[PDB]
Amino acid sequence: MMLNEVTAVPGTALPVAEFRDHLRLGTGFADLGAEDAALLSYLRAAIAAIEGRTAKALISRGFRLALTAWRWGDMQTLPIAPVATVTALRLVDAAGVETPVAAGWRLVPDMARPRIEALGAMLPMIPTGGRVEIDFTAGFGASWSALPVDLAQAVFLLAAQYYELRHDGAAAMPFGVMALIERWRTVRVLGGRP
Amino acid sequence: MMLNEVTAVPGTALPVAEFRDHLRLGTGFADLGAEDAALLSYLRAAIAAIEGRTAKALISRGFRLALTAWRWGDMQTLPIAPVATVTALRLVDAAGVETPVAAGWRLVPDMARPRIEALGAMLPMIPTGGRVEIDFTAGFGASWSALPVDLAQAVFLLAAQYYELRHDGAAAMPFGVMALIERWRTVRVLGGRP
Amino acid sequence: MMLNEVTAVPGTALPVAEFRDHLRLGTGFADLGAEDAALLSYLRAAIAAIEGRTAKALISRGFRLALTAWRWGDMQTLPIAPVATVTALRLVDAAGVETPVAAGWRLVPDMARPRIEALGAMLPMIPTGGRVEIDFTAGFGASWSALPVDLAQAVFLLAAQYYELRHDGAAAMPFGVMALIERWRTVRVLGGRP
Amino acid sequence: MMLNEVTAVPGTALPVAEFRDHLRLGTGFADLGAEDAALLSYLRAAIAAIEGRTAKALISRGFRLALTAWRWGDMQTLPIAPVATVTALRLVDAAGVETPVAAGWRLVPDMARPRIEALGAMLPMIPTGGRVEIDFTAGFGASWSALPVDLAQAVFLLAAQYYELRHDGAAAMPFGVMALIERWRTVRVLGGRP
Amino acid sequence: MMLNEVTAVPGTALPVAEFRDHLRLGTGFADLGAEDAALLSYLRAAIAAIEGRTAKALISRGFRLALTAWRWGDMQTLPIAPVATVTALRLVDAAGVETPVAAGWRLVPDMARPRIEALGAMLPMIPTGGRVEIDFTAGFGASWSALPVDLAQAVFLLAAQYYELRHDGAAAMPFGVMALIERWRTVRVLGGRP
Amino acid sequence: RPRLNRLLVLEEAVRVADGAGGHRLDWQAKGEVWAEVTAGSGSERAGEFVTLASVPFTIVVRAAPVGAARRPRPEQRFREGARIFRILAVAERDREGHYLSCFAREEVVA
Amino acid sequence: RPRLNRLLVLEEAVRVADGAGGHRLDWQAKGEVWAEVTAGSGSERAGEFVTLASVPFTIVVRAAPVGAARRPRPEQRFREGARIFRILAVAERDREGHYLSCFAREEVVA
Repeated sequence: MMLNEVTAVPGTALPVAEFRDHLRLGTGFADLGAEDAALLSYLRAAIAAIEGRTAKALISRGFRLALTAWRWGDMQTLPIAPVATVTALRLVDAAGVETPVAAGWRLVPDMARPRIEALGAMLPMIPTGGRVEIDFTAGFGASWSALPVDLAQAVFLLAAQYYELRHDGAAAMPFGVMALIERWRTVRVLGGRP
Repeated sequence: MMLNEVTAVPGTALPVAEFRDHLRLGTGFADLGAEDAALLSYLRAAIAAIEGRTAKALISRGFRLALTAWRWGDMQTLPIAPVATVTALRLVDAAGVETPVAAGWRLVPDMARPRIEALGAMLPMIPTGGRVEIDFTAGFGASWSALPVDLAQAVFLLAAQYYELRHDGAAAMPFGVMALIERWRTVRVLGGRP
Repeated sequence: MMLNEVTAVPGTALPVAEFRDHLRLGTGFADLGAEDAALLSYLRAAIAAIEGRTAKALISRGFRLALTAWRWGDMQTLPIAPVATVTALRLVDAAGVETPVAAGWRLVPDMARPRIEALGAMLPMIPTGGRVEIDFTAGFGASWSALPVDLAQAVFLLAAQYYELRHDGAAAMPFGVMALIERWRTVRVLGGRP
Repeated sequence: MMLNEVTAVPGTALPVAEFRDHLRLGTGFADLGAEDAALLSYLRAAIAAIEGRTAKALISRGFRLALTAWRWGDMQTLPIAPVATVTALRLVDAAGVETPVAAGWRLVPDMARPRIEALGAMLPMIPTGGRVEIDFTAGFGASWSALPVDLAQAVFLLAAQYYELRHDGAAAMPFGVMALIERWRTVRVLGGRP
Repeated sequence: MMLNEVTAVPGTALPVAEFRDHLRLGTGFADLGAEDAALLSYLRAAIAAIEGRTAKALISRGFRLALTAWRWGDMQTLPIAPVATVTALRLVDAAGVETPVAAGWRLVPDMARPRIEALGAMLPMIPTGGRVEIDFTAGFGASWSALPVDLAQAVFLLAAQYYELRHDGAAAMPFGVMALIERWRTVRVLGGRP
Repeated sequence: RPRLNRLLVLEEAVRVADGAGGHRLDWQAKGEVWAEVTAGSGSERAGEFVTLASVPFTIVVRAAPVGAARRPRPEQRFREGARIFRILAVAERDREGHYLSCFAREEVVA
Repeated sequence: RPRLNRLLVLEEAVRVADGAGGHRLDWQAKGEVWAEVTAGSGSERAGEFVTLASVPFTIVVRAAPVGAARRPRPEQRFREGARIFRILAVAERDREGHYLSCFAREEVVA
């Protein structure tokens, strides 16, 4: 299960022009001077901190989930939560014949537990040694405006914090960064065999 | 159970001209509009924070509840609480055909339990491998004036906070943000099977 | 059980001219400058915070209590506590024939547990699917002067607080807001089946 | 059991000219009357706070106790404690006819238990579906001078507080507001059936 | 048991001329300016706070103790403790014939438990409905000089406190107000049936 | 919050103008206020030919709108018996606006 | 962080130049700000021939870029009714830059 991203964000999809406004608009020094491409490097650091704590995706990037054995008999919960439209469930063998499948499975979308959940009880078996591989597109929307705005504010509360102070310096807000994230974290209570 | 929104709020329905009165910006300046691009960026970021802590809606935008298997045999409690006039339980098929169904389902309005209970003792069945999306418009009212005012104040107590401090900087009221929210949260005590 | 208000307050019933005097009269800067219609927007936010914590009504607005099944056999405690004179107990059926009833029930008024408490043991049964619906007028009096003055002071102690400080900023009084409310809260000890 | 007031206090019976001596406003100014509209607004807000914490009355205004079923077979303890000369136990009927009844009921005066015990071992019966309102004038005296002075001081310690701080701002005396009230509160230890 | 005072203090019996000396004599601003009749209104508030905590009387006012049933068979402890000379034990009937008694009882005076303690075992029985009524004069002496001076100092330590600070403001003395009162409080350990 | 304990007879002078342009002061009394008087560090100060003894005396009264009789303007002076407190300025001590700081001298000739 | 409670009518004078080089001020009103006004230690100050009564009055408003209408420049003055607060300087009180300290006088002639 490597789960590398196929493509990253373009960078032009990120709200750098809007984050300059969350940094100092309506109150402030002026527009002031901010290294523009620096401000893009703190948004990518705040999204990747909230993509990890929430297990969401937020920009709808393309993924590739290549894992060896199916965990359940049929279920296969996908980790990156807001999903849409499996690109392909191609199945490579130990030599690399890469024979895709086009039926036998129906992705059941959900923000809680996205699944693969094949038809009946038969999910495509794995060639011995030949890892299965699932390409999917997971996230809310293509642009920044399609996001839930409370989750978008948790990026701006966090990316501004990485802008305002560089090293790990000390400094309880009601809806802080942490309180806006907790309704998007994954609540799991299984430590068991299934 | 995906629960996305069909349409967002218009933005013109948000009280930006009244939120500006709240935040004590200024009365008779000739500029008066340098903050309009950001004030509604914090009102949408504070409503969406209270829409998740309360599971309420507040602007009565249209929703789409795309789910596959019914949670209980007949009930199907909807997540977004203040509802009215469920439009369509169009029953999609395994692939393609979408047939809207009158189906003999009712709607039990409540702020706590917005059920969709069926009258024929069984909701319309679900084609195996197909979803059942429900279009419904849920919220208090169309404009800002139709809200409960204490919940409207909890947006103004919260979006004023995001306007006054940008990053997560720490800084006890009788009826604060939290104490106004708590009569609108969902009080549940079931972790069971049914 | 939706329990939406039929009509809100007129706004001219609220003591905006008196609340300006509780804000700064006899001591102060002068009458000073206060956005008049802003001060009306904090009284409606402080009343709606005390209408929720006390489950009272305070202005004698008109209500509509539309619920599906009777909870007890005959009792039906009304939530909004100070009531007077059920407008109508019209009974709609699943299609909307809206056949009112005019006898069989006698509202027993009380600030503690207002009831419907039908005659004998027969309370009007519900058409299957056809929600029952009760319109009533609940509250103390039509004007602001008919209120208990300790509850009116809890509005002025609270609406001034929303005027004096905007965001959720930190700041134990003997009869504060909370101590004036507690003799109007509903004291319930039932978590049971009846 | 509703317990509303027939008439309020006249306002001219309140010691506004002595409360002004308490608060140290000023002695010989030519204005002398800019606070009269607000000083009795805090005296009525502090009496009504102590009328609820003590269940006393303090001005001997007339009450109306409209109730339906008797609390105990014969006793019927009245809520507002210092009573004298219960006027009328007029027994209304199911609808309309109001017949005042001498009825052979007595009145047992007490500051703690102001009973209305009946002498014929059963109070006058209640027409099923009809209330039994009791007019009685309960309080210490007609004017302000007939009060117990420590309870009169507890109004002046409290209404001076509302005059000096407007919103709920936090700020230990031997006989404070609370320690003067506590010999006038009702000490009860029954949560039972009788 | 109403126990209203027949007559209050005259006001001229109170040491207003001496309390001005306890306020500022020998050290101070000058005699200064104090609203004379204000200083009488704080002595009556400090005596009535110590008349309640000690259950003493301190000025020897006239009382009227009108209670329905005798508690014991013969004892009848009087509440206001330092007593002398029952004025009359007149006995009214349910109609008001008011037939006094002149023998059968011997008041046994005591600062701890003043009694009525009739002769033998027969204390005057009560006409059914006709409350018994006892008029007595309770207190130390007619003038202020006849008091125990430690109890008089507890008035001056308390009445000066109500003069020095008006609202309920915060501020452990060895013999404070509370330590001078505790040898005059009533020490009771009965919560029982007799 | 201040504990008000002194009675200060507020005094305002009517200005009868003379022929040369200079007004003549009368210092007719005005109504009495209640105040606290907090001393400052005092020392004697060289007057004209008088070795005047002065102390700062921040006096705190309650507030009013500026067009009211109860405001001490800095025109006016306080007087407790025969101790005249001049008013240097009035400055609205409290945050909510309930109390006014005044500023005094008590210049006794000494 | 400051609790803003007063309404101060900000005022900027247009400078109609006279023939000699000196501008003539008008003090036309500008839009109103919200501010807190914190007093300082006040005492009367010797003017020209006037015994002017002054108090320091650090006024705190919200901020703006320097080329905006909402910035109080030290050219301008505040005015609450008839109490003109001059502006000595503006100094950007907050660390993040949300609030501006102003500096006032309130020189009443007294």
